[PDB]
Formats: sequence, structure tokens, C-alpha cells
Amino acid sequence: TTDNTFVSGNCDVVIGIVNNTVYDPLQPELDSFKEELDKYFKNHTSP
Amino acid sequence: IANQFNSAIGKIQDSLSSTASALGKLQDVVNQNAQALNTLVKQLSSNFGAISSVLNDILSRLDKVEAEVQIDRLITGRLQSLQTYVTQQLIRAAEIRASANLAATKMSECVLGQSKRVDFCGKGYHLMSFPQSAPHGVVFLHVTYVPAQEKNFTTAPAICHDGKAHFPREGVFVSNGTHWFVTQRNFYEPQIITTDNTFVSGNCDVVIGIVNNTVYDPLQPELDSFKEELDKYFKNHTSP
Amino acid sequence: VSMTKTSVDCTMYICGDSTECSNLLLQYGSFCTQLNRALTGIAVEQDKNTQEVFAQVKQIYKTPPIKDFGGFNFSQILPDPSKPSKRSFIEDLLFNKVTLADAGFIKQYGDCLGDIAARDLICAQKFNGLTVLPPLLTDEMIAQYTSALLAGTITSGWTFGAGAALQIPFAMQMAYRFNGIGVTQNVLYENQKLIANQFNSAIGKIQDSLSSTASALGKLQDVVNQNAQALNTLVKQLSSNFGAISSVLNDILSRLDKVEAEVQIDRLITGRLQSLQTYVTQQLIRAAEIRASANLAATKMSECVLGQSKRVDFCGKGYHLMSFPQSAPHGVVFLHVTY
Amino acid sequence: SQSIIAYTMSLGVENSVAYSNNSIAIPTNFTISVTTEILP
Ligand SMILES: *[C@@H]1O[C@H](CO)[C@@H](O[C@@H]2O[C@H](CO)[C@@H](O[C@H]3O[C@H](CO)[C@@H](O)[C@H](O)[C@@H]3O)[C@H](O)[C@H]2NC(C)=O)[C@H](O)[C@H]1NC(C)=O
Ligand SMILES: *[C@@H]1O[C@H](CO)[C@@H](O[C@@H]2O[C@H](CO)[C@@H](O[C@H]3O[C@H](CO)[C@@H](O)[C@H](O)[C@@H]3O)[C@H](O)[C@H]2NC(C)=O)[C@H](O)[C@H]1NC(C)=O
Ligand SMILES: *[C@@H]1O[C@H](CO)[C@@H](O[C@@H]2O[C@H](CO)[C@@H](O[C@H]3O[C@H](CO)[C@@H](O)[C@H](O)[C@@H]3O)[C@H](O)[C@H]2NC(C)=O)[C@H](O)[C@H]1NC(C)=O
Ligand SMILES: *[C@@H]1O[C@H](CO[C@@H]2O[C@@H](C)[C@@H](O)[C@@H](O)[C@@H]2O)[C@@H](O[C@@H]2O[C@H](CO)[C@@H](O)[C@H](O)[C@H]2NC(C)=O)[C@H](O)[C@H]1NC(C)=O
Ligand SMILES: *[C@@H]1O[C@H](CO)[C@@H](O[C@@H]2O[C@H](CO)[C@@H](O)[C@H](O)[C@H]2NC(C)=O)[C@H](O)[C@H]1NC(C)=O
Ligand SMILES: *[C@@H]1O[C@H](CO)[C@@H](O[C@@H]2O[C@H](CO)[C@@H](O)[C@H](O)[C@H]2NC(C)=O)[C@H](O)[C@H]1NC(C)=O
Ligand SMILES: *[C@@H]1O[C@H](CO)[C@@H](O)[C@H](O)[C@H]1NC(C)=O
Ligand SMILES: *[C@@H]1O[C@H](CO)[C@@H](O)[C@H](O)[C@H]1NC(C)=O
Ligand SMILES: *[C@@H]1O[C@H](CO)[C@@H](O)[C@H](O)[C@H]1NC(C)=O
Repeated sequence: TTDNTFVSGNCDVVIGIVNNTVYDPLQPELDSFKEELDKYFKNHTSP
Repeated sequence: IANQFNSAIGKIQDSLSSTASALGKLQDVVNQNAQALNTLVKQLSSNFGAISSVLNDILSRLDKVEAEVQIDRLITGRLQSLQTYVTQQLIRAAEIRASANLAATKMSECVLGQSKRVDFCGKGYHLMSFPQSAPHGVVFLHVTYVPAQEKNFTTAPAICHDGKAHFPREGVFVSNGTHWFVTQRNFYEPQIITTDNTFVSGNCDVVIGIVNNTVYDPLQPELDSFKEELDKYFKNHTSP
Repeated sequence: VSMTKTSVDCTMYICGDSTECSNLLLQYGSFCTQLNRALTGIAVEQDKNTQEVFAQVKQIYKTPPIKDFGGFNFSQILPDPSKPSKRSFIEDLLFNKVTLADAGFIKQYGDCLGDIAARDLICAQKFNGLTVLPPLLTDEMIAQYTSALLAGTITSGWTFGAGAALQIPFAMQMAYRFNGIGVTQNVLYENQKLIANQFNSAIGKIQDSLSSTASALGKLQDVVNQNAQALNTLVKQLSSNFGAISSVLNDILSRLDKVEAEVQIDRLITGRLQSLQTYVTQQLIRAAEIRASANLAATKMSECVLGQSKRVDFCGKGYHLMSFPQSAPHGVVFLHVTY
Repeated sequence: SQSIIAYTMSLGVENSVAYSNNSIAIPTNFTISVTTEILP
């Protein structure tokens, strides 16, 4: 995760770097607020 | 911190100005070399069984072949006196090497660095040290943080909040009896227990002596301020 | 940490109870004062070594009457009240391994008045002016200082080294120690009963080792044996003739007149004075090894008991958590605890 | 009224540490101390 790791530079310079995802704990905490916010506009469009 | 350092360097002036005995480790080394040379000189006055101690009195009173037996005892006894003095000085010089290698190690680890070694650079947590010259020696003025005015607190190994168990990242949990805080271990500076001060592992079943308290998540008021903003704006946008 | 204090009365060794030998010994000047001075220097250095190793606390900590150390069982390394000299259970095992050869205590002459005096060398050493002297700290006082170092460690961790003792729960002290070796403190708490069982079992193996083998304390018995052997060798040089007509001083003085006797007594003086200067040279060189070991033992007391050491293999083989000091005859034992 | 006394030496002042399974002492303040060490 972005809490367990720190960034520096890009994939070209580090000998033996591997590709994997890095999870960001901020992302579901705002995507849950996103689908709920779309529901809140859907309720307000309903009447 | 500056006033305390300046005051403590003040006590070093006053102590060294007042007492006689503070440099005993150096004065004793001068006294041993002085006593060993005084002994080696006094030892010349011995007969070792010759008719005199004074080499010229033997040669003033005896012929070329009766003198040899008197002179050879003085040679034997004086040669044994030097072999003794030089053996004593070699053994002492090993104690002075050991002290110089310790002093060189303290110069490197207490002056040129900061030492994690307990009591190596003075009694306390070592900050830094200052070397000073002395006759045949070195003085180190070691500077140490000593913790001073303690309070008791109730404590726990972990906080339980959400079935999840929380531990400090750095520092220790404390309670004044009504509220729980996290503090750095060597200086009381309490903070609200948060997801930035703590980390989670396992669940509250395994930790012996865990306690229940809330854990603040500082993302929540940044989403709640953003929620009441949205709710008012939806109530406004139902009005036109 | 130390070796036996000896003092040798130069006149009683060289010239035992003869005045007309003592009047020749005076012609050699300062040598008997040099020998006394050198042996007194060694003897004072043995108390200094023991003070630098054990007297590292100026305050005498008591362990609590409750024993809630989070499952860790120090009862085998803390004092046992039920025995008059107040040592711990492992210190009594240590104290029984090293068989001493005098400690200077009250050898009150009537012991040296029997068949007992014939079977032992301590009376022969004493009668030839060789005397062992007692250490300044008794084994009671070493056990008290060791108890205070240990009670400070289990109740307050490293804090009594650096300042006032600050209490901390033992399982929280072990958590600070786990972070010290780079292992995250939840790894202690989620395993605390296993970490306590592995510690309690490992202290059990220390007893089983010390109780079974004869050889575990060999480094301390070697120091006792070298001191006793150097005194026995010094006593046996009183049987050498050094080219005199007899080795026994009173035989020369009964069999020869004042002129021819002094030619014979001078050989015994020369050989015996050379035997003492040999012994005191061996003892001064030895004392420098015992000092070097004491300054190391004091450095392990400071860095392994009063702290946690990052120095690899300095406080036992492993990552160092903590160490417990135990007193032994003329020495210290460290029980190093390692992850 | 001055005389030589003889005594068993004190090893240090006695102190029971206030240990408990849930008590900690934490320093609210510090002293910066300077101490002299002398080596030949
Ligand atoms: C690690 O992840 C990288 C991103 O997915 C990946 O880089 C991409 O690799 C492909 C295949 O080697 C390259 O493919 C393109 O390359 C050129 C055009 O630039 C064309 O000749 C090819 O036909 C094709 O279009 C990508 O250029 C490259 N992209 C980037 C941003 O570097 C790595 O290959 C991955 N490595 C491993 C070992 O998993
Ligand atoms: C344990 O530490 C706590 C934090 O220092 C402390 O709680 C705090 O207590 C004070 C009063 O002593 C409160 O002060 C505020 O009180 C009202 C709030 O409306 C105002 O009129 C005052 O101006 C002042 O701001 C704090 O609000 C309170 N903090 C919290 C988080 O509740 C405890 O009192 C301490 N307990 C012990 C036993 O010492
Ligand atoms: C810490 O906070 C916990 C959550 O509030 C709390 O756990 C709850 O404890 C009670 C009492 O032990 C349990 O009560 C139920 O337990 C059984 C049924 O499982 C019945 O015997 C009881 O009548 C009752 O129904 C709760 O189930 C339990 N809840 C959870 C989520 O575990 C802890 O007790 C608190 N501990 C401390 C020291 O404050
Ligand atoms: C830390 O607490 C200890 C002991 O716990 C307290 O004991 C009572 C005083 C009471 O307040 C309880 O609720 C606490 O749990 C204190 O130890 C005492 O110290 C005084 C001298 O200062 C001594 O007369 C007592 O006999 C001690 N009692 C015990 C059990 O040791 C200690 O003083 C507190 N620390 C600080 C810095 O104040
Ligand atoms: C700590 O260790 C000691 C010694 O290993 C345990 O003492 C034994 O306890 C049992 C049960 O009471 C007795 O039958 C034995 O005779 C004890 N042996 C000795 C040498 O005393 C002690 O129980 C342990 N303490 C705890 C709290 O578990
Ligand atoms: C920490 O301790 C220092 C002393 O080392 C305290 O400083 C003293 O404060 C009192 C008044 O409270 C003054 O009379 C002294 O003259 C101060 N001494 C110095 C060197 O400044 C300090 O107040 C303490 N701080 C806390 C937060 O307790
Ligand atoms: C590691 O060694 C293998 C051969 O065993 C090689 O194929 C590979 O490219 C090497 N990887 C790196 C990062 O050096
Ligand atoms: C501390 O000790 C008491 C008395 O044995 C016990 O009741 C309590 O549960 C213990 N606390 C912890 C955290 O284990
Ligand atoms: C109410 O909502 C409209 C958009 O629909 C916005 O322009 C207006 O400024 C809002 N007024 C307040 C008081 O928020």
C-alpha cells in the first residue's frame, strides 16, 4: 500500500523491479462516497 | 536546555577549582613513575653483600683482583634492580596502553559520534562529549540527557476500537485515569490516539491486557464536513 | 572479575624467624618493600574490579511481592529468602561449582595445631608468611548488588541505568526490546504466552546444565587453581638448596659460625628473593588479565544488563533482548536472553 | 569526642520500585547533566 511504501523515480533505473498493484486506502473511502453521491442525485432526480 | 548546559559547565569550573582529588587517576600515574625512579635511585645505596655500596670506595681500598668479587656483587644486585624496574615499567605500560586505547575509543565514539552504548559516554542517555587536555591524559566532559520529574500513568499494551487491536508506531499508551493518549517513551507529551499514531494487527482476543478506547481517524471530519456541505446544498437545490 | 588477594611477608618467607638472616636481607635494600607494594597494588585492584563490575547502581532495588511479570518466571534468578546467605537458586548452583582454597576468614592457629595442619597446604602457606586476604565485598554484598541490578531490570528495564528507575509492565518492556531488535511489538503480544514459555524453559535448561556438568565454570576454577598453584610453587621453593649446604635456615645457623654461615645464608636469600620476584611478576601479569576480564565484565554489566545492545554477538549469540547478572566465586555469570 | 568507628558498609539507599502489570512512569521533564571522565 501507499502507507507501507514510499515512491522515488520510475521503472527504468531500478535493476530487478517488478510490476504489481499498490493499493491506496483513500480510494475506496472516496469511491463508496461516489456511488452514494450518485444515489443522492438519483433520489433528488426522482420527484 | 542551553541554560542547563551552561549551568552544568559552571559546576565543572567550580568542582575542579574547589577539590584536590578529582584528577587522582592522572596524579597516581605521575606518582607511580616518580616512586619507581625514586626507588631505583635509593636502591643504588645498597651493599648487596659488598664491603661498600660506593663503587669508588672499593677501588680506593682494594687491589685489581680482590676488588672484582666486591664489584661483581654490586653489578649483580644493580642489574637485578634494573631488570625489576624495567619489568615493572613494561607491565605498567600495558595498563597505560589499555587506558589510551579506551581513551581513543571514547574520542571516536563519544566526541566524533553519539553512542547508543549505556554508561560508555557518561551516566545517562548520551548527547555529545567535549575533550579537554590534561597532563599525561584526556578529560571528557560527557553531556547526557537524564529524565527528571516522572508521573505515574495507567497503561495498556494495545487499544481495542473496532474488533481490531491497535499498537503505537512509536511511543506508548497512557491514561491520566479518564482519557487515553499516546506519548513518546522518554518524555511525556500526550496526543489523541489516531490512525496516524498507531497501526493495526490481529483482533482484540489475543493481546493480554488490551483496553477499549476510541481511535480517531482524521479522514472522517474531512468527509463529514464534505457531507454536511452536500446535505445543505441538496436542501437549497430542492428550494427553487 | 577478581582473583585471590595475597600478601607475602618478605622476611618471614626469606628469613623465617632468624635475626642473623634478617640482618643480611637488609643489605638488599628496597626489594621487600617493592614486593609488598606490588602485592598490595594487586590486592586493592581486586576490590576495584569487583566495585566496577557490581556497584554500577548506587541504589538497592527490591523486587515486588506480587510476581505478575506477564508469565515470565524470574523465581530461579531472583533471591530465595529461605536460605541464610541471600542468593538466588542459580547463584547457589554457581557457588557450588567453584571450590575455593581459602578466603582469608579466621584461620585461628588452633586449626594449624593438629593432623589437619599436615593434610592441607593452607597451614604451610600461612607458616611461611604467605597470607590470603578477604575481599572487601562479601558474597552477601555481591548477591545484594546482583539482586538490585536484576530487580531494576525486571521492574524498570533500561531506565535505572540512565536515571531514576521508571516502572513499566514486563510485557511492555519486552515490546520495547522487540522493537530494539527490529521486530514489531505486536509480534510479542500475539505470542506472549509462547515467548514466556520459551523463556521459562530456557532458564530451566540453565539449571539442568549447571546442576549436571562439572566443567561449566572452568574459566573461574582456572583462576582459583592458578592462584593456588603459584602459592604452592612459592612454598616448594623453600626446599631448594640454591647451592647452600642445607635448605633449612636453622641447620646452617646451628652447623656453621658467623663467617661461614653468611656465605650459605646469602645463597638462600638470593634464591628465595629471586623466587618471590618471579611469583610477583607472574601475579602482576596475571592481575592485568583479570583486570582486562573485569573491565569487560563491567562493560557487559553496563551494555547488556543496564541496556539493550546492538553490538552483534557481544551479549550472547543471537539478537540481544536483555541479560541477567548472577554472582559466582571470583566472577560474574551473565544469562543473556536472545531472539 | 571524635573517634574511629567500624561498620558494615551500606551498598546504597533502599528502594522498592512501584511495579504493576498496568503502571508506567514517564518523565515530564529532563536534566541536561555534564560529567567529567578522566583517562591516562
Ligand atoms: C511492467 O509494466 C509496464 C507497463 O505495463 C510494461 O511496459 C510496457 O511493455 C510493453 C511490452 O514490452 C511495451 O509495448 C509497446 O512497445 C513499443 C511502443 O512503445 C512497440 O514496439 C510495441 O509493439 C508495444 O506497442 C510498452 O512500450 C511498455 N510501456 C511502458 C509505459 O513502458 C513492462 O514491460 C512490464 N514489465 C514486466 C517485466 O512486467
Ligand atoms: C485527562 O486529560 C484530559 C485532556 O487534558 C482532561 O480532559 C479535559 O478536561 C478539561 C477541564 O479540566 C476540559 O477543558 C475545557 O472545558 C470546557 C469545555 O467546554 C471549557 O469551558 C474550558 O475552557 C476547557 O476548554 C477539556 O475539554 C477536557 N478534554 C476532553 C478531551 O474531554 C481530563 O480532565 C484529564 N483527567 C484527569 C483525571 O486529569
Ligand atoms: C470492549 O468492548 C466490546 C464491545 O463493546 C465488549 O464486548 C462485548 O462484551 C459483552 C460482555 O462480555 C458481550 O455480551 C454478550 O456476551 C454473551 C453472548 O455472546 C452473553 O453471555 C451476554 O449476555 C451478552 O449477550 C458482547 O457480545 C461483546 N461484544 C463483542 C462485539 O465482542 C467488551 O466486553 C469490552 N471489554 C472491556 C474490558 O471493556
Ligand atoms: C507512583 O505510585 C506509587 C504507588 O502507587 C500509588 O500508591 C498510593 C500513594 C496511592 O496514590 C495509589 O492510588 C497509587 O496506586 C507511589 O509509591 C509510593 O511512594 C511514597 C513516597 O513517594 C511512599 O511513601 C509509598 O509507600 C509508595 N507506595 C508504594 C506502594 O510503593 C509513587 O510515589 C508514585 N510515583 C510518583 C512519581 O509519584
Ligand atoms: C516458577 O518456577 C518454579 C520453579 O520451576 C515453579 O515452582 C514449582 O511449582 C510447583 C507447583 O506449585 C511445585 O510442585 C514445585 O515443587 C515448584 N518447584 C520449585 C523448585 O519451587 C513455580 O510454580 C513457577 N511459578 C509460576 C507462577 O508458574
Ligand atoms: C523543568 O525543570 C526545570 C529545571 O531544570 C524547570 O526550570 C525552572 O523553573 C522554575 C519555575 O518553575 C524556576 O524557578 C527555575 O529558575 C527554572 N530553572 C531553569 C534552569 O530555568 C522547568 O520549569 C521545568 N519544566 C516543566 C515543564 O516542569
Ligand atoms: C536473475 O538471474 C536469472 C538467471 O538465473 C536471470 O534470467 C535474470 O534476468 C536475473 N535478474 C536480475 C534482476 O538480475
Ligand atoms: C493485573 O493484576 C490483577 C491482580 O492479579 C488482575 O486482576 C488484573 O486482571 C491484571 N491486569 C492485567 C492487564 O492482566
Ligand atoms: C443554492 O444553490 C444554487 C445552485 O442551484 C447556487 O447558485 C446558490 O448560490 C445556492 N445558495 C446558497 C445559499 O448556497
